[PDB]
Amino acid sequence: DPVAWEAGMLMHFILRKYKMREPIMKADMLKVFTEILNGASRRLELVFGLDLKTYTLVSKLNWDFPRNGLLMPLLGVIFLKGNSATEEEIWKFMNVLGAYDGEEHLIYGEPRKFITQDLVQEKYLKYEQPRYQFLWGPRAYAETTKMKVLEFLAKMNGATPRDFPSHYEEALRDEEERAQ
Amino acid sequence: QVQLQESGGGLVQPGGSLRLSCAASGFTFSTYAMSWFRQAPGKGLEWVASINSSGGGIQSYADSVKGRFTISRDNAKNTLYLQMNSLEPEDTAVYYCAAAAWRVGTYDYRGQGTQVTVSSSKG
Repeated sequence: DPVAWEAGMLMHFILRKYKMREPIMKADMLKVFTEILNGASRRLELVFGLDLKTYTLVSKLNWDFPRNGLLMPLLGVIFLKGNSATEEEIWKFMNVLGAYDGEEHLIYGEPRKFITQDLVQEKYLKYEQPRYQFLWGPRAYAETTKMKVLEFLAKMNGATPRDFPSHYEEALRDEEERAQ
Repeated sequence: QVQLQESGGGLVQPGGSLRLSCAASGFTFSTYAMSWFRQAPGKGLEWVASINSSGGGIQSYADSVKGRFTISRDNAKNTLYLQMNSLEPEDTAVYYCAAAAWRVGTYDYRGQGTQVTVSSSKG
C-alpha cells in the first residue's frame, strides 16, 4: 500500500513545514495525487486537529495539552484489540505516526517517556506486564466513553462505528450501563 | 455565553472539610464529563478528579486525594461538587472546574477558580 505511506510522508512534510515558520504551497510539496493530499489532510485533521492541507493551516487547541492529542488514538487501538493492547502493537501504531522509541518527535517529544510515564501518572493509561501491555486508565473511563472512542477509531481506517459488530455492540452495552 | 463559576473557597483548618461548587451555564451540562484541577503556589496545574456524563457513575481521582475528595454532580442544578475531607496543607491551591472536550485529554471550558487555603491559626 504505497499510497497510504505516501500520504504519511506528505503529512510528515506538512507537519515539519507547520511547526517551523515556513510556508506551504502546492508546488512545493508536488515534487517531494489528489487522493494523497486528501489523505494527508485527513491525517492532519484527525490526529493533530489541523484543518486545511498556497495553503494555510488552521489548528484546534494544540491549559493547552497538545501532546494529549495522542491519547484518543491510543485509547482507540486499545479498544480495537479488545481492552488491552500489546506494547509491540502500540509501537507499530506509533510508527505510522512517525514516533519512535528514543526519538524526539516533533510534537510528542520522546514517546516512551510520554506514554509509559506521563499518561500513566495522569491516570489516562495503565502499563502493566517480560512483556507489557497498555490498557485504559480510570481518567479515560471517566472522561470519554467506548462509543466516542469507537467513533474516533472508525473515523480513521474506516467510516462508521457499525463496521465493527462486536465493538458497536459493546459500546451500546457500555452506554446502557452508564445510563444507570 | 458559556460560563463555569467556582465558589466555596477560603481558609480551613487541617483535617476539616469544605465543599466546592461549580455552576455551569451556556451549554448542556449533562453531556460533558467534568473535572476538578488545582494549582498550588509555585507549582503547575494538577488534575484532581473527573466524573463522567450520563448518570455520573464513574469517578476518578488523583492518588493525592483518592480517599478524601469526592466529586459529584447535580444535572438538575447544572452544578459540580468537590467534597474535601481530611484536608492537608498540600491541598492549599486555587481550584478550577473544567468541562472535558469530546477529544479526550483536552478541555473545552474552564472556570476562574476559587482559592482554598489549608492552614492552622495555632499549631
